[PDB]
Amino acid sequence: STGSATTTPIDSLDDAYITPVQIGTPAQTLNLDFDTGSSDLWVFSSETTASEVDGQTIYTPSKSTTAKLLSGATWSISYGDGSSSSGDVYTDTVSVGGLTVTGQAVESAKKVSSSFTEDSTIDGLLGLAFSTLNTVSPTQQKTFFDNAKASLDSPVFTADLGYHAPGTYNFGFIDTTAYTGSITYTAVSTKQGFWEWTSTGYAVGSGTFKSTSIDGIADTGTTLLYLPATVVSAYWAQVSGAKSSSSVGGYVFPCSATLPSFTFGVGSARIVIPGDYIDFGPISTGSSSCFGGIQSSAGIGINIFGDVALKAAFVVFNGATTPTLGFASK
Ligand SMILES: CN(C)CCNC(=O)c1cc2n(n1)CCN(c1ccnc(N)n1)C2
Repeated sequence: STGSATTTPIDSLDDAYITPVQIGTPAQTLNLDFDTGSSDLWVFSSETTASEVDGQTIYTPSKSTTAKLLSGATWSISYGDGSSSSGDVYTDTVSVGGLTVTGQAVESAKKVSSSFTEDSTIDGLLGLAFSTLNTVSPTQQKTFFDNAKASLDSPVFTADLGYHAPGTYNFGFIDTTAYTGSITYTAVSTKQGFWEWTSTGYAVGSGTFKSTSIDGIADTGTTLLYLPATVVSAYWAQVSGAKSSSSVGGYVFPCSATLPSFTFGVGSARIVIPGDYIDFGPISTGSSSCFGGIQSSAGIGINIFGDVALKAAFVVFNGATTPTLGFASK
């Protein structure tokens, strides 16, 4: 089997991407944030504290004839950005782009933090990291991909995120028309539960490529590109007037600037992030200071190849017995 679904930016800045997902019988379609950095499929629901719902579409398990409460199971998750959610667990039928899994754990939120409440466009998350990170207790549950994998034509999914435009998540096949050149594959460590890999270096604009190992994670659920302070300083030094602002929480730059590209290495291959992809717009409405899309990972403890990087590539998440990642230009 295969599946194919369009993923759409939630706003004009590509702050996140949503993909429609069918849950239950009859189907309830929710728009979920597909997140290769986490491993829980959780949704706003009829159980979510009413004051914490503000425009989201909710899953109502009592209206699904295939929903079953998973006895005694609870979940609770905190994301690196300070947000959190928790609740109980059903199993139900879940379909993405025509690919169906029966018995998928659907984590129903009883509580969500304010950043989720304030995101009316995101109805929940669909985790695509390794199932060792799943938070369901006392019995850990499998991700949608892990449940689907045996049925897929090939044990893979691909992320093709758009810049200011829709893109695609495919399951079970590699669309050879969706990229240029070849796909370069690179080793993955699953020891922290992430799609963790080592970039071979970087360049800023037309500058020399710096060969240096950068360990990080391929994370569709993180918007920005978080890299070591040395690398980030080298990038922003090429933007007149850019500075790191402690009050704003990162590098900012004059909105009148034209940003240089940023290149990262995948083996001997190179992925070029156009400068425009690094502009996240005014820090506050009407400001002429703009927020940068490349930020330091120093506070984080891990480098993160988020949407800013991944949207410049066609990315293969190969879930074979020994997982690997593939990157192509597009
Ligand atoms: C019981 N087992 C051993 C652990 C259960 N899971 C975790 O400890 C865990 C930590 C994170 N996540 N799960 C998922 C969201 N996170 C992140 C971090 C970075 N990027 C993203 N997208 N999510 C951080």
